[PDB]
Amino acid sequence: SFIEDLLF
Amino acid sequence: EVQLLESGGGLVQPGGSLRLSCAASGFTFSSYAMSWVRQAPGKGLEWVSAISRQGSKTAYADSVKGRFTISRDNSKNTLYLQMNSLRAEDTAVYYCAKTTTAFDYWGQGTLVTVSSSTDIQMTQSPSSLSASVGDRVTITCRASQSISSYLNWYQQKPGKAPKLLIYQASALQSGVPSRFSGSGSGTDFTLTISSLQPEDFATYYCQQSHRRPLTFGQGTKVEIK
Repeated sequence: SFIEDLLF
Repeated sequence: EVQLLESGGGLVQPGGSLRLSCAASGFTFSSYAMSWVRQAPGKGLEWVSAISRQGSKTAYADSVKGRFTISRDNSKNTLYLQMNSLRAEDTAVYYCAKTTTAFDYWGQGTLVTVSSSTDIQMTQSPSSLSASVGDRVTITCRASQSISSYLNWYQQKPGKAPKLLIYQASALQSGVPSRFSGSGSGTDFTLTISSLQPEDFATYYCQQSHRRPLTFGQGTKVEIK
């Protein structure tokens, strides 16, 4: 969810 | 055994369309977000698109907004890029990349030739350099605003896809030699090669994963004399 929060 | 196999590129007239595919093997495809990154000839890396693990969320760079569509099929372990309304500015090698806090693994890249800000700016210095075997090489990367410690370093051989070298400023990717070190936080970062080797010639890119959109430096080409 690092990349989920960062990208979306 | 991790593999990303791209196909579908080629030559196209302005205004036409192409569909890229990336075939993934060697990891659980549905467990990871996936991106497309492109590189115009003799130019730098530019993030294009990204999609969540299930396909439910997508993101697009402003440059391709409205024209490009990313999708995935987890039952075939395949990532897609539908490119419509193609412009000559879209001319680039396109890579698919497994996306975590960095781009962990890149496909080999497919060429697409089209012929007939509030963003964080990454700047590297120097833009190239030549040094001898055994030399200590230092490269700098500055962000126009703070990126905490989310700074990634990629190594690109001529003609090859980028490989992830260091992520989160100082963490080494598996199998990277200890001669590579990174440091820095906030806005100023450094990559160091303690003892330069002949196989180290490449262009080195930094890239921040602090705030969308993900942005690259313009690269540092390093030659061994």
